[PDB]
Amino acid sequence: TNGPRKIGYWSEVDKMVLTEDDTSGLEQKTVVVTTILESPYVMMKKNHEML
Amino acid sequence: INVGNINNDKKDETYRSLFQDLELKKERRVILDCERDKVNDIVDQVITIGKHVKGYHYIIANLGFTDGDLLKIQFGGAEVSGFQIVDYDDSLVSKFIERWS
Amino acid sequence: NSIQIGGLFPRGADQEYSAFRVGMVQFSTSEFRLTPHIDNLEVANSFAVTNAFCSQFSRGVYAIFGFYDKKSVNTITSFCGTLHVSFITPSFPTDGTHPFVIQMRPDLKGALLSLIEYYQWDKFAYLYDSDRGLSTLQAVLDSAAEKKWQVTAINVGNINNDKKDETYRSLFQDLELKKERRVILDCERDKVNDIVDQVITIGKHVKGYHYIIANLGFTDGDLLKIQFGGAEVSGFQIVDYDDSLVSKFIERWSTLEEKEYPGAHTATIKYTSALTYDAVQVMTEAFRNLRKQRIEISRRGNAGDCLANPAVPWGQGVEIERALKQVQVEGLSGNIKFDQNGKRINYTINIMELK
Amino acid sequence: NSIQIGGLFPRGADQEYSAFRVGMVQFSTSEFRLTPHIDNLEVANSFAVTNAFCSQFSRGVYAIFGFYDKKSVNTITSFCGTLHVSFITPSFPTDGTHPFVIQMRPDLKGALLSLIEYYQWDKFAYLYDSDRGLSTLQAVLDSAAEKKWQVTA
Repeated sequence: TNGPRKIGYWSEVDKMVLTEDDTSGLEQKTVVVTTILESPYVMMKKNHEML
Repeated sequence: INVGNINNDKKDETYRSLFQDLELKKERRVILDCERDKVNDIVDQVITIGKHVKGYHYIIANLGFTDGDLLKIQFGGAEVSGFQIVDYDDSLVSKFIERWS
Repeated sequence: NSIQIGGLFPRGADQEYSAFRVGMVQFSTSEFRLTPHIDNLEVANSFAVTNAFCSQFSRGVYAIFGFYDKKSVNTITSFCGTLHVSFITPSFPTDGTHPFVIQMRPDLKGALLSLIEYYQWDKFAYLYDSDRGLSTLQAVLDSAAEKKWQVTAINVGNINNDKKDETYRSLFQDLELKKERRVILDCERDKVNDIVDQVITIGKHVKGYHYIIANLGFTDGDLLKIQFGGAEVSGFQIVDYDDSLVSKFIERWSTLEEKEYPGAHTATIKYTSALTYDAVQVMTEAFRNLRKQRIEISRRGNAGDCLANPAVPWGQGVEIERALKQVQVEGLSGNIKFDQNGKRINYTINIMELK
Repeated sequence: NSIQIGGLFPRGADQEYSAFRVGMVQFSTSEFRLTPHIDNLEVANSFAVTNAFCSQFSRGVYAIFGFYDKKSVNTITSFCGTLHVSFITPSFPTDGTHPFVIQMRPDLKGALLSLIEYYQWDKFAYLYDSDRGLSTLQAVLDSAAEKKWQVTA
């Protein structure tokens, strides 16, 4: 909305590299949730080390 | 889709028809691989048929992203992106642009 | 006979003044000769309206044509209400039943409420220009209680030209907090154009939005560019081009030279100009009725001073008002009749819509 | 020195006119004797207000003081905007930044709209009368649209 801006550059060797100034990057965040491991409310899955 | 041979004498409903056919597939992402003086005309028709709200996304596939009359789609909310070979951040370009303008 | 008539015209009323001259060319007659005197000062500046009025009053004109605005209207209505000089205008109806005001622009508020019913609206925005007067904002809000509507009224008038870009964006973005879709535009066409031009620029003319142009000039704006957006647009027009008399006029009108009648060289005419052309017919027809009834207009040329104290009414203005409010003719605005208040009755408005 | 002033009072304004007289008895001094040209005419009638205003101009008073109404304010602010005659009034504030009019009544809008937020109101009736300028109504309507209130005006 503020006007035409750079977001990256491209070259035959430098396949598309962004300028690390993308506003979209920040906005969407996530609440930190605190809890405690006790059954059956929160438990580690067998395959948790793959997740 | 070919858009070149739409003659200036009837370049009004043909562009509306063109996008109405795309609305059969409900297409949203569009590449405009056209010369500057045809990017303007299709962007102008893109507003007039209302298809520049957020949801659409046009890529201007030419080295003159800033050179067209870009402003009128800046606000509709459909993102627009493309390419430019000249970069006005360069001091030589800026000094040229002063000397040029 | 020759009849001296007054004229105050807003600066830039080129098509209205052209229509006034065309009306004179059409409705003049050898028996009695309406002879304008024209003054061109800012209608929004009540001093200028007052001074020009008193100048033309000192000229002894038997009636004044012109226009008024929400500021000067209280001068014109009150002076004429006192001085018995009939004032004929296409401007918006006075709220009060003021005598000696002959106001052509018919009641829109009743038609507006009926159309809002017809679309079954309950929640909508209503954008008004403050400077035309809030009589229409009152009449919709009065019914919004009984009809349990949710009118989101917003002032859009005082947005200055220097910043009329971000503000219309901001205005509709605030409406997008409620996610309003139905919108009434209650503005002069010079402002309906600007807001529609911004409405397309912000993209809000896709399917879902629906605008009602609450003025008698639905076709007189730059309507074309929202015709294809996929939204719907509707409103009102007082002139109907289906009429043979209108069509014959429009040919006679559009064929004029734009040097002599600027803005007339078009197949369309502003309702203000149409009511002006109809006004010249009505003024002729009233004085015709006087001559039919052998009434004497013979107020002396030394009519006195507007500031004369004690106040000095004149008898013939009462007879002029009686005739004016009793004339019936066809015109561009269809059939006309007046009540004793000088407001129109037994008329019809053509409801228009943009397919 | 003696200094004629215009006095342009509504009929029935006795408690303000008495306060004008008592004010004159308090503040006046022989050095510059403010001398009211009083007029008592229908303030809602623009003809009488204009006629008296012209008469008080025609006696060359250095200032005019009086009250006006939503009918006549379009005359006073325009005459004072032209003849540069300074008009002092406590009647309802004019919306425009009109020169040569002095209005002693403060702007209510911000204080009322603040009280609504202090009361944390969100749905209220707004009964109003036209004859003090609809500036108050417009400000609650605009704020209610922004603050997502409802108003039964």
